[PDB]
Amino acid sequence: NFCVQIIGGFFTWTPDGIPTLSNITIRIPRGQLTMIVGQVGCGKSSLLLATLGEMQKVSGAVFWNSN
Ligand SMILES: Nc1ncnc2c1ncn2[C@@H]1O[C@H](COP(=O)(O)OP(=O)(O)OP(=O)(O)O)[C@@H](O)[C@H]1O
Repeated sequence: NFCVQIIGGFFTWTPDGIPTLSNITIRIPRGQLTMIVGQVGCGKSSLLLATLGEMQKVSGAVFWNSN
């Protein structure tokens, strides 16, 4: 199974409302070198923090797993 398994990905920073991100569905398996590119401020650092759990997720089905 993919280690980074995200279905909803409704990331947010404000504890009440204000979703910082939504509709994020990524399934990245282990040993998959995936470089991320994008525009300035287009949910890069926020996505990285949400991957480690540093960002509040409102509606997201995440099942973290390893080998
Ligand atoms: N912990 C946080 N709490 C609130 N807002 C945040 C937090 N972390 C990032 N943000 C903001 O949310 C947005 C997400 O942008 P993104 O994650 O792409 O930033 P970035 O990768 O640091 O951008 P840049 O290209 O400017 O370096 C930005 O406006 C950023 O300032």
